[PDB]
Order: sequence, then structure tokens, then C-alpha cells
Amino acid sequence: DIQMTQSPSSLSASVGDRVTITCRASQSVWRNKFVAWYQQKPGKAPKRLIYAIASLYSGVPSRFSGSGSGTDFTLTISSLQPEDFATYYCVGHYGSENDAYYAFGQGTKVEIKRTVAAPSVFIFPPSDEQLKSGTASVVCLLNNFYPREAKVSWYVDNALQSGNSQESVTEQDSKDSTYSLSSTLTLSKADYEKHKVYACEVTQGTTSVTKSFNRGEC
Amino acid sequence: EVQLVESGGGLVQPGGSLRLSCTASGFSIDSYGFSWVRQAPGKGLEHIGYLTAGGRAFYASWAKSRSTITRNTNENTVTLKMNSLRAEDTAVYYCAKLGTGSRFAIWGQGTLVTVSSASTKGPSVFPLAPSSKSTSGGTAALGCLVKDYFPEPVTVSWNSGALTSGVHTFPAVLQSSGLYSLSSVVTVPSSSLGTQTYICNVNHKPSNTKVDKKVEPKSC
Amino acid sequence: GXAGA
Repeated sequence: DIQMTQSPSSLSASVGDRVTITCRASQSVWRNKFVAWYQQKPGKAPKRLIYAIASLYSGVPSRFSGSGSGTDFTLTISSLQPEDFATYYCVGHYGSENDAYYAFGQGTKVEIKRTVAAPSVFIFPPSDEQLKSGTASVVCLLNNFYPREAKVSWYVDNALQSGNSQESVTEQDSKDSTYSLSSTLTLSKADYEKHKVYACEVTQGTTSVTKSFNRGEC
Repeated sequence: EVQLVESGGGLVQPGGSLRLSCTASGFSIDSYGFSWVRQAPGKGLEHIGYLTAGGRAFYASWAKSRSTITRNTNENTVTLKMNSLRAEDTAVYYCAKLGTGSRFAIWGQGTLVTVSSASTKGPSVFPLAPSSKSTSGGTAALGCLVKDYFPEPVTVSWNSGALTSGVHTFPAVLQSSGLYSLSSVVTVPSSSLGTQTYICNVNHKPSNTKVDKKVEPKSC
Repeated sequence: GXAGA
């Protein structure tokens, strides 16, 4: 089919930085002209900023500009501002006189660069309330760290766990630009009660921090 | 003013069908071509098909066999039907004039379609109790584990909205059971654990359930 | 102005 690609997929930048996002279509777009750029923020619908390659919609800051031709297009942000950290999509129209299609690029997430920050790490045993129901959720919290990349590993009596955990990460914080991460280890009540030491290990670069509890010991 | 009001959506069993419509306000549906677009949770935008201004529908190859896009000039609507739906068709669905080479652009608000055999069910809300004794330099972490609800979404507040600073409500995960699970945490001073009450307010409008859970410190 | 016209 038709396919569009943006470079990069992820970008960390600072306020005031010049930003360039490229978009290449697998074939020339309609009239070499029908490409728009959209901006999307978490939990929000996509907002169009540029159309027909280079035209800005009313109210769109002049720091945004668009260029390119045929199969290659570029979004430029001359001086990145706080309200510009978001995901950007190029979108192209294609077809013939009896054909009409559209395709999106995969999106480019523009996040805000900041100082490295180690997480505060907390580990929660399953609540007694939950254990009554026969399942044990063990929760490891990584609070307010940077960068987003981190390897969380669970250990039960010093045995690496695999396949029995799921993980979620917040969007970058509006105030301090950090991320937080929640990882839940799910075990039967039976398995949980056949072991003592529960440990969540966070590795970021040259540092691993392991936080532990022993079942029953407050 | 000018609007595109989207309706329908909700739950679809696997193998079933969705029907979504958008009603134009302030302009005539015949005047422009409109696309249907979707976005699975945490993924990118995806084009489904296009109904030209002339009234001819074309579809992305992946969607052609299951999708029909029509318009009703009398009622000023455009409509999307997709059948034989599967789990991966779970997404927010939008109608939109994309405006790639013209000045007019407009989108519907989006509506969630969940494709699953799961039955609607409110959450069980368990405490993530803070230790009475801090082991993290005078701060305590606490929260609520919002487990085994369906479908999305839930909202979480703390102390009826009075506590926002330091709160992190995490995106839900879909469990192998087909039910969702999310946690919501806040960090606070461990010295406040004796004096301050902490209650998470969990709303699950799909099941018309609200759960308020007081999270108390862990003793011993 | 769009394709398919």
C-alpha cells in the first residue's frame, strides 16, 4: 500500500532548540502538495498546524513552518516552546482520478530534555484484603525519574521472575519533566505464600537499585 | 459554529460490527470528502477510508474487506460500518476532514470502541498501604490498585480532588483475563500519615460504579 | 481538489 515514515520517532529537546522532523512518502503525494502536519498531546485529539506543505492555519505560531516537495517533507520548529512538547504526525493524500487514499506517518514524540534523576523506589506487598480473593498483586513504584529508559526486574527468593509482570509509565511531568513507572507482579495467593523475599530491581546505566520486603515482617 | 458530532461506539463482541456516525453542523456533508481514522491505545493514527465530496468511498487495503463508509445528505451525516471485528480493532475512532491540501479541517471528538467478550464490571480497589515507618527519608508512598474492571475508562482523584500534588495515576494495562488494572499513587510526608486521611475516588462510568477507598497506614 | 474527483 502507501506508507509514510517520520524521522526521528522520538526526540528529546530543550526550550529554544531548533527542531526538524522529516517525513517521506512511499510515493508522491496528491498534486505533490497534499501533506499536513498535526500535533497531538496525551489524552487529546489531533490538532492540525500546517497544510498544503507550508501553509499555517490561523492562530498557529509562526515558529512552526513546513517545507518539502513530492515525497519528502519537513516540519521545522524554529525555537521550541513549552507548549510544543507533543507528538507530531505528517499525513498525506494520494490517488488518481478514480482513486483516493490517505496515510499517516508513525508519529514523532518530542519530549523535554532534563537532568538525570534516580527514582525513589517503593515496593508494596499485596493487601490482605486482596489475598482473601486468591490473587496477590505485588506493586513496585519508580517515582519521578529521568530518563524514561529503565529495566525493572522482579525477584522472588532471589529467583528472577519472567512473564508474570506488567508495567505502565506516566507521561512526562508538567512540573519537573520526570517519568514514573508502575510494575505489578501477579501471583496466586498460594505461590505468594510459598516464598519470603520479594524484590524489585531498577537498572539505569551503571546503577541498579533493589528494594525488598520479607513477607509478614512489617 | 462549525462542528462534527460523533456518536455510537461502545462494546463489540469479537466477530461483531461497529456503526459510528458524525453529524455536520454549520456546513453541508456533501461539500467535502471525509475520512475515518482510528488510534489504538498508545499507538499512532491510522486511516480507514475516505468518502470523496463526489460520494465515492475508497478504503485502506487493510480495511476494505470489512468497511463501508456512506453519507446521508438528508440528515447531514457520514457513517462508518465495520464488521468481523477483532481485539486489535479496539481503538478511538474519528471522523475527519483531514485538510491535507485545503484550508478546511474538522474532526469529530473521537469515541472508544472496545472489541472483547469481557462483561462490563466495576473495579475492585485495594489499598497500597504506606508503612508507618518511612524507609525513604521522611516521605511515604501510598495509593490504590484498581483491579479487574472492564471496559475502559476509569478516573481517579484523591480526597475528592483536594490532593493533586505528587499524584501519579498510571495508564491501565490489559490483563490476560481481559480485564483492566491500574494503580494510582501519591507521595506525601510520612509525618502526615497519622493526621491526614487519604481516600482515592475511583469512577467507572461504564458500569455506573464509584468506589471510594480509604488507605490507612500499615501497623507494626 | 482532492483525488478521486
